[PDB]
Amino acid sequence: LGQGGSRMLSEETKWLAVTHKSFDYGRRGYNTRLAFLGRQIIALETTRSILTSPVLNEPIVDKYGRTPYNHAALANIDKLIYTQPLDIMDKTKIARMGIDFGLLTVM
Amino acid sequence: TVKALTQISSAGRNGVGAFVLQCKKLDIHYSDWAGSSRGMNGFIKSLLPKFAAANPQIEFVVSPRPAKHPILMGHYINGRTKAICVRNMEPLEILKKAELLRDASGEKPQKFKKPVTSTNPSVRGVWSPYHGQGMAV
Amino acid sequence: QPPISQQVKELLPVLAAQPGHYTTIHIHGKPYLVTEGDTVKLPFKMPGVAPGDVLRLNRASVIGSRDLTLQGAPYVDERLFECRAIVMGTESEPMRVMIKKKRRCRKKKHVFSKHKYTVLRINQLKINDVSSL
Amino acid sequence: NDRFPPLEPLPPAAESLPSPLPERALTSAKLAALHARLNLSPKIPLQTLARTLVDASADENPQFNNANLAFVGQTLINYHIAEWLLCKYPRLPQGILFSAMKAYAGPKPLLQIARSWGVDTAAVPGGEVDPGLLQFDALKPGVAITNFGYKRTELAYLEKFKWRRGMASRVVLDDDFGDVVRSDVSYDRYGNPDTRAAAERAHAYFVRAVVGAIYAHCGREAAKAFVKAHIMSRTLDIAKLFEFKYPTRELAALCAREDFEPPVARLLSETGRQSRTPVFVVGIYSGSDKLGEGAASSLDHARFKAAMNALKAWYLYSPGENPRVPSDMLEEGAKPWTPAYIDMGEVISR
Amino acid sequence: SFFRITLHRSAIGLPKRTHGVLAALGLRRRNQTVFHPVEPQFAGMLMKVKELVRVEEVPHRLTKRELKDERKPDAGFVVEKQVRRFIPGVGVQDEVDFSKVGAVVRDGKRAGDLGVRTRSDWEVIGKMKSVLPKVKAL
Amino acid sequence: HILSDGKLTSIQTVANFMDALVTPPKPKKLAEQIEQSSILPELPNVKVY
Ligand SMILES: [Mg+2]
Repeated sequence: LGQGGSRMLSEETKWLAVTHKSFDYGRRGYNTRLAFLGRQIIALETTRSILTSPVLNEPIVDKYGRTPYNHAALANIDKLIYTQPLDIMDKTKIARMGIDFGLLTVM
Repeated sequence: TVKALTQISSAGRNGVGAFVLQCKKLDIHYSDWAGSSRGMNGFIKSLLPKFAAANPQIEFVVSPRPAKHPILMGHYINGRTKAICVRNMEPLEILKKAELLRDASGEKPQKFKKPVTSTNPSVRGVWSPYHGQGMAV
Repeated sequence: QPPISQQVKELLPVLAAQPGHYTTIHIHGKPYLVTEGDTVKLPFKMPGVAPGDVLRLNRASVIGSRDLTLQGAPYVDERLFECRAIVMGTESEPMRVMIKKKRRCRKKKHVFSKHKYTVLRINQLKINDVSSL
Repeated sequence: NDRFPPLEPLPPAAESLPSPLPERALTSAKLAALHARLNLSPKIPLQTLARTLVDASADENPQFNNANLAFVGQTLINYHIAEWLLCKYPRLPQGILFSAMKAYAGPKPLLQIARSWGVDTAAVPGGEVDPGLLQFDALKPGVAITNFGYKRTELAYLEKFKWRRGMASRVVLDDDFGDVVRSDVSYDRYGNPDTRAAAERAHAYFVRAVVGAIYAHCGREAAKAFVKAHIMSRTLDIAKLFEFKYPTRELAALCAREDFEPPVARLLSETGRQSRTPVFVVGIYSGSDKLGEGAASSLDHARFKAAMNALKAWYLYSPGENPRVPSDMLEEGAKPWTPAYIDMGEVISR
Repeated sequence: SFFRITLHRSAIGLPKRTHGVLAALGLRRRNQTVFHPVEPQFAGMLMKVKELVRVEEVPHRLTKRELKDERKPDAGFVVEKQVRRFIPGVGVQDEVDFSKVGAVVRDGKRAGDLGVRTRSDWEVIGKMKSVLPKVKAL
Repeated sequence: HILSDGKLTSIQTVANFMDALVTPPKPKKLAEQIEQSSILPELPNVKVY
């Protein structure tokens, strides 16, 4: 979390967010509830990342020759046609970040 | 160990947070031939235009129905209908009848029994003889 | 305005801190014990109100929780609570026929009654913070 | 024919199209009424509210359908409901948390919300139907919305050989409610348990697409207000979602974790012993403090009911009825954020 | 001063002469209140029905409107938000929020004059395909 | 256009002449009168068949 991240979280919360339910039969707290919320946040920020992405691609041609509404507000949502959040929030990618920052040594 | 039950869902309270008018459609049938519709035809020209402009959440469908009396059929979100025959009524009587369908719900009419209807539990709980000062006979 | 008593200013936060709250509102003098989210079916057609109108109720004789109960002599001060309702519509009863008859007289006089009732929805019932007053 | 001219003019190619054209939304009285029934902002045109009623089963094109609009709205609904439960009940077990979410933003409630709006469905989709009707084909289940869960490598054995699936992994692999991922035509037939799931799914995607439309046109605050007005306004008793197994052991493990005195069951009151319907009022104490109490017609049942009520009181702890949500800080001009209470986790016992 | 006279009992089974005394006082039903000056012609009228009425000396006379307002209960509610409605004689009254106080009533022969959204207002909204919420708002 | 003797007897100004010649017959059907109205055909939530 860059300089100043150690003080960001409480003392008891630093160890909770890092402890897994498989540790000491959960006698000491685990991070199953915090992970449930953290995914909802990363899922939302990843979506907002694609909507506001200043990138435009070739539109889809309708088999029936129709023409879409072509509204600007709906153009930001049409970006999901080509880029899906799951393509960025991959297990292997996110899992690889923790190993690089030394998460495997303190978890 | 706690197992979660997945058969209970949340219930809506129309009016809390947001309101939704129950009347979603008004069918207005008239007749250019029946004499009982002389008033209905006047209601469609004089009062229906302004009444519909004031209720944009209702869908108004004006369609002729010759050989039949005029009726006001309202459709409600609950899936029921209420039709009112307005034969031999004057335009202002039609309007008073149309406001009845708007203000109404599809629920069947019921006799007055209890003012308050609640689903949330008692704030003071329900009485119990094992939670007081006891009773000596 | 008349200042609130110190005994009420001291315990009202304890009253508002408990989980649930109820109130006894008075519409035209008649009481109705309600809670946030309850539906009230008044035995009369309130004139000049259409579905969607918001009412501010300001005559409560009792505002209480499980353990504590705030009582106003005629009524509770309007500054201590905020109760609001919304007009849901107008309901009706089925037509009932009262037959007025005496013995050994054939004339059976009929009375047809079909009354309308206004329905409200209590959408707000909160106790205000009186640390300022 | 001459005596029955068409009511709504339509080109001959209308029936060939999967969904009505956008411009047709400007002549439908159902749409205009639906737009006003929800008090939507005028920034949302009728052509957009019409696109929210076309399910991917009726129109397979990425546009003209609900696919993308519903995905954005699902992310907003699930997010605002998740942060709201963790701030109102920060001690809920994970299983109860999944059911609470599914009870608010699941296909069952959203179906009731869509019906609360007066949205009728079309019998069969096509370019001739009213744009104000919900269009979908319940005979085609080959449509699925994108989510953030992954397919388990042991899913085949999970369903056949009843392999075990833990709760800690449902937060990464399963969907937002804990469910695993990836679990001519003749209309002379009756309904099916699959058509019901396809219909219930279509109504849900519509309610979600409406939220996504508000987000695209109005903004973030408008979307949160809509979710907070039609979804969070519903009522749910979370205490009824609890199902305990050996609650006397879980309570003993709770007191041991928090260092409380061992729980002792005490008979507070009784009457009718040696009868057909007695009443034993048992209360569980940890020292001198009364944790829970339960009244049943048996000594064992009254002791179990007392322990269950003691565990519910622990899990159903609420800092307040209308607590602050971390989403409130995004709205500029807000007071400083106070750290919320973070629980350790549900008790794991024998 | 005045005599505040109220009928407490009835005269059903009493002689006809007693009914005339009550008719001359103006008492037609039970608990009905009337006001008469303090004069002999009214005092003697009360000595004949003293077993039926309740009398009281009052400084002034109360009006029919002021005598009925002392039994009127408090309404107990205040309309603070009125939705759009149509008054047959006046016209269409727009939504008013008395909490922030504006009942503007618009009448006309065209839809644009009523102050409501028309099919044209919906077509111009649909053609504004360029307006977009600010990125910060999103 | 054939003008009746009853119409001519009522006509007393040049304006009455133009009116009797320009104004077409009033439509008997109510739907024809509605489509000529200025409110009902413009409301988005109203449809006339
Ligand atoms: Mg007699």
